[PDB]
Amino acid sequence: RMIALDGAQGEGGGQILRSALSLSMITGQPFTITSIRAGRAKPGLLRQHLTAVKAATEICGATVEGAELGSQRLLFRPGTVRGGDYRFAIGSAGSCTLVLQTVLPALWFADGPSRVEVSGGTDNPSAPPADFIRRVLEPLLAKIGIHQQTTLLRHGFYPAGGGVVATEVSPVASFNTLQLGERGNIVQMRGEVLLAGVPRHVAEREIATLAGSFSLHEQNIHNLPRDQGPGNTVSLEVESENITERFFVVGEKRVSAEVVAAQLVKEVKRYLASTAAVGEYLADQLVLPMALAGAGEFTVAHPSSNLLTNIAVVERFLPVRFSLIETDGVTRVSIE
Ligand SMILES: Nc1ncnc2c1ncn2[C@@H]1O[C@H](COP(=O)(O)O)[C@@H](O)[C@H]1O
Repeated sequence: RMIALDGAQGEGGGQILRSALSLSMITGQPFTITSIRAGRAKPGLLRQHLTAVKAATEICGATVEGAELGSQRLLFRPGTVRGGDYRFAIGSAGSCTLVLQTVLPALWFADGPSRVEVSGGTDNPSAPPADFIRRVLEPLLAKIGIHQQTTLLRHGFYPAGGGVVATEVSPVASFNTLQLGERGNIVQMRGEVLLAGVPRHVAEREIATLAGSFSLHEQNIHNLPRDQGPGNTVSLEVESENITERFFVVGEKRVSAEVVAAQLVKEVKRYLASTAAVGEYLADQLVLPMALAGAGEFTVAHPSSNLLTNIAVVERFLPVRFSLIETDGVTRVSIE
């Protein structure tokens, strides 16, 4: 009944926490995580973690133990998942899209449609960008039979807060089996820069660097209100026959525009150097919805630590088994 999870190996406050919350809500199985971030200088639950826990609590009327800052043990007993309108505030301490990742899978199982609006940080280097959710994950979720639509309403560039991201979701009626493999041909490359409170030549230089390495069929520069920054991100959308993927980098303080763009070029080339449609990050975000569908597969060039973490937690809550068969430097991930 009570699922016991160990945070000692990493992600106790992160991916394990987020996936455990939603799976717990979905299945009705309570869980306890112990040793949350025990080996970190500031150990246990951090502010952003409690926000995620409190959000899940509100959605399903949960009882919780140990939901305090610095706690290395968390116990969560879910109640019934209610649809409806939710507003969460994670502030600069966290990522809007990570709260969304935490709560949305549960809402696929609510009794009615929901809307979730989260205030806090956007454009975080360690979270799915709102546009990634919208343009990469959501078209695939739709294929799986999950219908949700995310819109960023306001930026609050990391490490600030003040951004706003909202998702509309409806309960799943029926799941489908999504099967992905080879990427197929390029249809177009789309380069993008966002700026807030940063000189416009910075975007021009970033686009120029991208163009240096790729033929860009589309190019976009968006200058946002200064108060939403300072901030700068560069993205590249790879639209292929079989999938659309997206890669982004967050501009750093003392890093030249050219270097920032160079980091993104390297990332995209690494993706293109393999045959797989699904990229490194998307892989970890497909595991949960495919496990819930009971079936599905994709290939990925490099199974990440996060992908494996997610697989393990999912298998703890659901009687599914992932196969990961690697040949020729590409791993086929299949929900048995
Ligand atoms: N550049 C990115 N694009 C899309 N998703 C990302 C990116 N970086 C991180 N994520 C996702 O955000 C979550 C947390 O990432 P991490 O903390 O790096 O494990 C995971 O679901 C990642 O796949």
